[PDB]
Amino acid sequence: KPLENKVALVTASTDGIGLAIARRLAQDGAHVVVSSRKQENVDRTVATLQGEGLSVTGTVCHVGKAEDRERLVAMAVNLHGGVDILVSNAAVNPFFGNIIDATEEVWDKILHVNVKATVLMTKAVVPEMEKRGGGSVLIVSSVGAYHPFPNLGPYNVSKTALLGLTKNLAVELAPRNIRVNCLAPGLIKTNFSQVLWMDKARKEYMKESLRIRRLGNPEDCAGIVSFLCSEDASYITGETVVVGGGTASRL
Amino acid sequence: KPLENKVALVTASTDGIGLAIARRLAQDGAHVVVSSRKQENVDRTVATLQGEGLSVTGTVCHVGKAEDRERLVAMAVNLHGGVDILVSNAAVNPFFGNIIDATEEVWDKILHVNVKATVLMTKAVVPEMEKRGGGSVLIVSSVGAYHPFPNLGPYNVSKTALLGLTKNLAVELAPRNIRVNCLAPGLIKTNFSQVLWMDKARKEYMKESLRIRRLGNPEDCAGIVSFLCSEDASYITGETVVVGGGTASRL
Amino acid sequence: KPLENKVALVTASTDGIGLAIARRLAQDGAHVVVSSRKQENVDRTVATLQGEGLSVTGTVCHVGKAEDRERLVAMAVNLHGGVDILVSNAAVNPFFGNIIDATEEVWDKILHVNVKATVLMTKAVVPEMEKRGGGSVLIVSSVGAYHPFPNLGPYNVSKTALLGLTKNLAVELAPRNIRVNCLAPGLIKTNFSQVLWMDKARKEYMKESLRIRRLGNPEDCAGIVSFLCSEDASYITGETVVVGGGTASRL
Amino acid sequence: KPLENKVALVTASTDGIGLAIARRLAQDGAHVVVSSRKQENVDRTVATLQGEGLSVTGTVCHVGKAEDRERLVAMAVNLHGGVDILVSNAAVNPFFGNIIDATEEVWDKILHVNVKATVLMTKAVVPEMEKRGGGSVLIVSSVGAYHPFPNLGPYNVSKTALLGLTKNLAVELAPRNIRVNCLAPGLIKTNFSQVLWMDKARKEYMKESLRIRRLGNPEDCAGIVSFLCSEDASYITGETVVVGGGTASRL
Ligand SMILES: NC(=O)c1ccc[n+]([C@@H]2O[C@H](COP(=O)([O-])OP(=O)(O)OC[C@H]3O[C@@H](n4cnc5c(N)ncnc54)[C@H](OP(=O)(O)O)[C@@H]3O)[C@@H](O)[C@H]2O)c1
Ligand SMILES: NC(=O)c1ccc[n+]([C@@H]2O[C@H](COP(=O)([O-])OP(=O)(O)OC[C@H]3O[C@@H](n4cnc5c(N)ncnc54)[C@H](OP(=O)(O)O)[C@@H]3O)[C@@H](O)[C@H]2O)c1
Ligand SMILES: NC(=O)c1ccc[n+]([C@@H]2O[C@H](COP(=O)([O-])OP(=O)(O)OC[C@H]3O[C@@H](n4cnc5c(N)ncnc54)[C@H](OP(=O)(O)O)[C@@H]3O)[C@@H](O)[C@H]2O)c1
Ligand SMILES: NC(=O)c1ccc[n+]([C@@H]2O[C@H](COP(=O)([O-])OP(=O)(O)OC[C@H]3O[C@@H](n4cnc5c(N)ncnc54)[C@H](OP(=O)(O)O)[C@@H]3O)[C@@H](O)[C@H]2O)c1
Repeated sequence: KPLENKVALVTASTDGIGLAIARRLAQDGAHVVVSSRKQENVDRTVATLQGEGLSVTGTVCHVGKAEDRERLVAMAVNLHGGVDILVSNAAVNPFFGNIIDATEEVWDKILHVNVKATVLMTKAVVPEMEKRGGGSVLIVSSVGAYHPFPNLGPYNVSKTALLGLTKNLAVELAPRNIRVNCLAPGLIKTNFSQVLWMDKARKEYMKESLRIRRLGNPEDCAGIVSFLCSEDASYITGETVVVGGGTASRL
Repeated sequence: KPLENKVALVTASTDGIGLAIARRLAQDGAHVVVSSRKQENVDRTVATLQGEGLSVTGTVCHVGKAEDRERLVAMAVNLHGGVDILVSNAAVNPFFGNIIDATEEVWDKILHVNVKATVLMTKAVVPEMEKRGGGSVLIVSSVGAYHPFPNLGPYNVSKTALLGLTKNLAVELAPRNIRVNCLAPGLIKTNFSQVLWMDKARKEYMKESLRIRRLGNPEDCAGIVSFLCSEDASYITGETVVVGGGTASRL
Repeated sequence: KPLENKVALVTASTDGIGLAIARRLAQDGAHVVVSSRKQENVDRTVATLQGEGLSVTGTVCHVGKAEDRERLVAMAVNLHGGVDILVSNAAVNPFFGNIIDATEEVWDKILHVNVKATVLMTKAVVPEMEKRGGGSVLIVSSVGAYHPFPNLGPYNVSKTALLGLTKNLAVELAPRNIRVNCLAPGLIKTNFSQVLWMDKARKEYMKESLRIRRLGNPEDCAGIVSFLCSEDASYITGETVVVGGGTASRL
Repeated sequence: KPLENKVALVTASTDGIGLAIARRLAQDGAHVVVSSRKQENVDRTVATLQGEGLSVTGTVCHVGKAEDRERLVAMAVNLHGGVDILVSNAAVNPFFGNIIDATEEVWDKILHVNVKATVLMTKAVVPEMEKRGGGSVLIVSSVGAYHPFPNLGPYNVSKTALLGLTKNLAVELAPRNIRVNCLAPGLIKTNFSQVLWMDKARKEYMKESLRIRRLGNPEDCAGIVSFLCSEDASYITGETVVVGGGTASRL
């Protein structure tokens, strides 16, 4: 079990990619603390994963709120004695249309949850990882960071920013033995992406436009994340891995 | 005169790269409106460029203020009858240290001026460009967007975000015949960059680390911006050009 | 005349992009030597350009032949006293199909003319540029280097190799004050690309698939090349500029 | 065992990164056929891995020879019934100096072993993978493809070409359900890379120069390759993963 005795936080982990990641980390031996905004979602997720015999607890954490971030870390520290792994997976996107039409308020919300919360969550775990001799951070971006989704401009820009955040954190935290990498999913079937593939007609347009044979599933993302969070990836930092089924990204 | 009869706004154009850009656009035939936060800097710059026989006026514009952005555009419309070119050059960096220590307030200032103000300035000019049958927008990022400068993390992240912003704007404004490109300077001698190349020992270390033969000067950036803002670049959009004297960037 | 008194070689310059580049360099003040494989194509091109008042002469040069390369440089040296600029534009593509079916002989032809000939042509001009205090090399690649064209695999791979060649030459020739940059055209209307945009149905499919408003013309490439070959671009080396009308390339 | 019952070929697998990959694939359940040019090296490697209880056989295969490539595939088919995985790891570099001084003979050798042999090896395995319903190909490039090593220009160019080859093969083989990915190692301690980390002066220098805390070991590359060759990576194709310990690569 590659993550035996490790303690992982996964934000936004009560559905979709975050849940698949949390499940896999726990299957690979970690103690996982799951979280999201709504208590009912946390409760259901914890119950499901505990029912699979996994070492999982959970609490509400809206990543945009400082007190919630601090309480999430405190929970891991108090139940398990520290934190080894952070998977930062939360995102918001309250906008669709031409980028130039997005309001200042839309930009503030997207930049706060998608970019600032990521770095502030990382700041919250770093001192705990230092106590453990190091750790791993994985940030969830998007292939739209490289090749933008039509009509998702502000979101896409926040995801490009995360590419840069990954690189800067990896350089700046290397002296602390903390690795920082990034997952850039393609079109993965989830509630957050659902509108893009709800109609069979829109789904088939997406597949032709993205040049993919199938849509991804949340579990298509879980293996690479578990691997990157493991000591077997000790010479991998500052790296983005695209999980996009062949859709274009970068050289 | 490749920009004869064109009207250009250059933000943050009372020193450094923005001044060199404003000078060159005007030498190339444009009517240029220069601006920055301080009236004395605007006055000095306008006097200098007028004294060189260039068609230049100026006003105060703090790009982070909606009223200032609107008034800048209105000034160009009222004097010259429209706007053809926007060069968005303003940036702030209130931070020098390890990225993990930057507070929410530091992130808010950097993201507001460096990212949000860029898009909101673009939104302010687009309707005027549409009336003219098209236009050119040039956003100033940094080679740090690709290869981060040490101690400059939050700033570097904002500059990466601008690579994304350029791409999204280029796609979305193409139907309106508005091109959007980006200049990514390397180590250029300006007041803003002084900490990096100040002392002889730090300068020699920067040249060896960056693998450059000389530091750049502001005028080294001006020609490409003028070219990109011209109709001779009509099939060039969505592009970032690095002006870095051979320092590393990307394939 | 930004290239007044400069001497330029443009390979493969009797049609298409090469011809547009040669015309523009000469319009901007350079003495240009054009060349290609067939004397008839050379004669037609020299007649046209001399008819426009331009300082152009020509010779046969198949870039894959060492003797031809040597004689081309010697011609420029004899006519004009040296060489300042090399634009390397030749390419071959004897293949249209799935990459897995191309034989060793197809690869040998493509790699020889598209890659080896480029570096060997550069080697031939370097000593002449040294005598002049420096010079400029521009290599013509393709947006297919980043996002491969369908059925053009072996060619696309050669074009990616040229990105690497540009970077390596720019680093290794900087001490000689020789800059090396690359032009990566998108879908430009030429004889070479005819099968891709020929019938109206395939043209509309290419414009949608590439996300462009129009196809490019050879002259759309000429301005950036002239600029990069000028002393106004003295702080630009190791850079690829895509001329693709907003088709996808890279951050 | 993520690769249980799978059959893998790893070229150039009797030392260094190739050996670590072969070892790990076999530890993860695969039947592996190792190979390289010299029978003594093959024998030694097979003996070592068999001694560890791994399902390994070997044969001589100079990847530049068609008959050797054909016979390697045939061996796996005759012993195991098919081929699921190809790891293409062979490389040559008979040159050290300025790229411009590399002769045609040098270029021919590098392009033949490093680029052509890779695609020809892939062609040899594709029909066998089709009989199995799909498969995985992993090409070994280098971080030098993005940021060239000094004095290794022709080699670096060949590695950049492999980034393009990976992308083109991934697109063109997707209809056959064959995934194609690439490993780009950084500074890994091996015989091949010895010149970059000779004595204590050049080792501590290149750590500061490349911005890494340690040199890599061949096993640092093995986990990602095994992962990418597994069905857990079924939504990952056309991807390059850098294993570079924080050395610069790309966004
Ligand atoms: N789906 C795709 O095609 C795809 C593609 C590219 C990128 N992504 C990225 O993948 C990540 C996960 O998205 P997903 O598609 O897997 O979403 P999903 O299935 O819709 O799940 C969203 C999860 O986020 C939680 N959440 C939302 N806002 C939160 C906040 N402020 N703080 C904490 N938790 C929050 C939700 O629970 P609560 O409602 O209880 O808060 C839920 O657990 C995001 O970074 C997204 O940008 C997804
Ligand atoms: N120098 C480098 O090595 C380097 C490298 C990469 C990128 N860049 C980029 O180049 C651009 C220009 O920087 P520089 O180095 O040329 O700077 P500089 O010489 O120090 O000049 C800064 C200019 O910006 C104005 N300014 C500052 N904040 C402003 C605001 N909020 N609104 C409007 N104007 C403002 C200043 O005038 P006031 O004080 O009157 O406002 C002044 O005209 C920036 O985007 C920077 O990030 C520079
Ligand atoms: N057209 C596009 O959409 C496009 C897109 C991406 C890249 N490009 C690149 O642009 C460059 C120019 O191509 P083009 O489309 O402009 O072609 P074009 O209009 O067909 O012109 C081809 C030119 O190359 C010459 N030529 C061919 N083989 C040669 C050789 N071995 N040695 C010397 N000259 C040779 C031809 O003259 P002779 O017959 O007399 O030899 C002719 O002058 C190439 O590098 C190409 O890969 C074009
Ligand atoms: N080490 C690094 O820092 C590093 C960095 C970037 C990339 N790489 C890449 O990693 C890969 C592995 O290199 P390495 O450093 O691990 O090498 P290594 O430890 O020196 O081993 C070289 C292996 O290749 C075999 N070989 C050489 N030429 C061959 C040929 N023509 N056909 C078949 N086998 C051949 C050798 O055995 P025989 O003598 O018996 O043929 C030996 O097994 C290469 O693609 C290399 O470019 C390594």
